[PDB]
Amino acid sequence: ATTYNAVVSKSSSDGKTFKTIADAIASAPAGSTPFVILIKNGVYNERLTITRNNLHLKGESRNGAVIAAATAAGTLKSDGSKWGTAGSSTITISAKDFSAQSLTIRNDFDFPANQAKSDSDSSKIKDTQAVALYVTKSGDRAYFKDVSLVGYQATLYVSGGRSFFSDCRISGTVDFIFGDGTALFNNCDLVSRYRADVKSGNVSGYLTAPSTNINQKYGLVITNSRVIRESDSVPAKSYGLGRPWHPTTTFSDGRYADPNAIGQTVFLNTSMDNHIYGWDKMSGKDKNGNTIWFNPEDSRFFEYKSYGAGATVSKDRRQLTDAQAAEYTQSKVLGDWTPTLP
Ligand SMILES: COC(=O)[C@H]1O[C@H](O[C@@H]2[C@H](O)[C@@H](O)[C@@H](O[C@@H]3[C@H](O)[C@@H](O)[C@@H](O[C@@H]4[C@H](O)[C@@H](O)[C@@H](O[C@@H]5[C@H](O)[C@@H](O)[C@@H](O[C@@H]6[C@H](O)[C@@H](O)[C@@H](O)O[C@@H]6C(=O)OC)O[C@@H]5C(=O)O)O[C@@H]4C(=O)O)O[C@@H]3C(=O)O)O[C@@H]2C(=O)OC)[C@H](O)[C@@H](O)[C@H]1O
Repeated sequence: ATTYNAVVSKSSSDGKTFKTIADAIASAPAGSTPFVILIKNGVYNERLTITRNNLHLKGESRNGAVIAAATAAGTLKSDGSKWGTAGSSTITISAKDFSAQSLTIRNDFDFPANQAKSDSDSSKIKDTQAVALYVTKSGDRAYFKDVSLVGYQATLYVSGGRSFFSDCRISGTVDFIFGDGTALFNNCDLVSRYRADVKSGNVSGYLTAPSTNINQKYGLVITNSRVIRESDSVPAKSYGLGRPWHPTTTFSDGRYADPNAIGQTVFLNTSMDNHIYGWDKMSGKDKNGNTIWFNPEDSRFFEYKSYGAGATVSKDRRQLTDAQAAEYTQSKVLGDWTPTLP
């Protein structure tokens, strides 16, 4: 038995429906009782920020129910300032017990068109991160089932508490799943995209850029999933599994790369095509303003029973034992939270 508190549709022939998702969300009474919104097929050009606990979105179909907006970090606001990476997100989750089911969320920033622009073109953006979905420090217990997340650089920003992604598609290029959250992915397709702007022999992207605090047990955990190339034009050995993001952070002694953001990405029972070469390093700025490199061997980067052509086993690709693998069950990663849909 499932009932909807509000319905969103493109048609006036439907009847008692909201025209925009933002209006339906805003109509929810203040509080924390479950509020469930059905979103009928259509492309909704909207940016959403969710601040109400226990809010749930259900699309008519993943293929047909789309929430989309185009915003890069370097896109300018009215006051002439940049949106920034966090500010670029199509959907921002800043509440507890959110779920989305059977819908697509896109950042439509046209990265390839941007890169094709002439270097002297003043409209050419340098800050090319364009987030589709952002779970903030305030977000905990966010559940995404049968969802597709679309972007290029920085598609999915997972911060804060626990998020669970199931039966999902996530596409991107550079650092397309990133942040310090506990994010568990199960039965997802992680799609590495073609880079027209990258020379043969150079890196096209990185699936993950975790910034997990060293004291946090779990970061990005990918299980029973598929790491796939968007097309046959995506070269062999063009994508890294992850690189360590140490975010620029304000400390008492200045603003610099966080030394304690020692990210975790663990792949378990996941297929990988041969676009995967292994792990990689990442640079930041230190407390003195010098370039500092953070290395994968110093980070929490592990695999367990990877398969497919990209699943090579070497000293540069650390493997979990059976006993270690048992620490990455849904129960252990998510703790007392069982993700449920209304
Ligand atoms: C806690 O106190 C309050 O309550 C506070 O709330 C308000 O403020 C908000 C927010 O709550 C607060 O945390 C904050 O702060 C800073 C920024 O303003 C904010 O945008 C955000 O920054 C992130 C990120 O944390 C930061 O490290 C930086 O990251 C860049 C880059 O954007 C990012 O994509 C990545 O890039 C890598 C790589 O470095 C790069 O070379 C290339 O290769 O791309 C890579 C990539 O794609 O990876 C994904 O890392 C970069 C880096 O490490 O430098 O910028 C990010 C961003 O722009 O979003 O958090 C910042 C911080 O705290 O350090 O302020 C916010 C705000 O003011 O709103 C706009 C209230 O305003 C305030 O009054 C108070 O109440």
